[PDB]
Amino acid sequence: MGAFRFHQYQVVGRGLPTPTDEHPKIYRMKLWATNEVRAKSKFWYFLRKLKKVKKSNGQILAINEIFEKNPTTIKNYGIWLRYQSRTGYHNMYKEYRDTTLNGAVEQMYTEMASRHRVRFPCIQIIKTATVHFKLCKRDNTKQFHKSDIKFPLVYRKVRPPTRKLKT
RNA sequence: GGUUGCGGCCAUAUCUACCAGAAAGCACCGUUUCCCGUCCGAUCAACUGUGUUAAGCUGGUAGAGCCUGACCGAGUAGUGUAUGGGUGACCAUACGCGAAACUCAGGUGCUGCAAUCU
Repeated sequence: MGAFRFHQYQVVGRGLPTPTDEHPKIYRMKLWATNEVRAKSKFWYFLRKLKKVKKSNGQILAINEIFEKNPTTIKNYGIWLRYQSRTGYHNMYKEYRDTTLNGAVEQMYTEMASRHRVRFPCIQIIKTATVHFKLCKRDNTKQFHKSDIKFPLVYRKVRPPTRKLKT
């Protein structure tokens, strides 16, 4: 797409470390990011969150990025999310209608921001999980979109400029 | 298998069942007249052996104590560094760091010199 929204960067690496029969074992976090600036950062924050490491103990092997595999079209992304507001972070599973992973980020940001309290310092999320169109449960925007694929309903929905013409 | 002189590391050796340095490489007991302790040979200061392995040193064997690690607790509490949010107080954020228990493990010692042995 044009001027990102957060392509997920599949960052991989190691650790890589010391003269001991240990070594840390092989990891992944695929993190949504804008390129390498973000790439680094997330990895250190993941390494803080779950793992423990260090900066130095986490070694990055490689990077491979993100465009559109499947259709622009029409997941309605199930997102596992955390929002920081008037104390620390509270858990969320938000399943919202989207075009795509580029979009998902913006639509969630706008939702943390507006609705939930969000401001600067945050981060992000935990996972995004695709779903089948009929399955989608919570609920307002999407319920209409699910119905549209159905169709008929696309003949519905067809509404927005509608009051304007004359014909 | 090493007992023991002299040590060092000095909580991996504090404490409480019971097997072993030992027919001429101990401790004990016996002379405790005496140099010697006195208030009593007990303390001690001395001279020695019926023999006895019971204690003693130390070696054999078990738990609370404890160091050291692994395991979660899993980078958590806390923290210098740069800064966003909150009404306040207060919080977070990236940059570097990172204690408490838990359970499991190792060890009821180590190491060196000599009196150097059946």
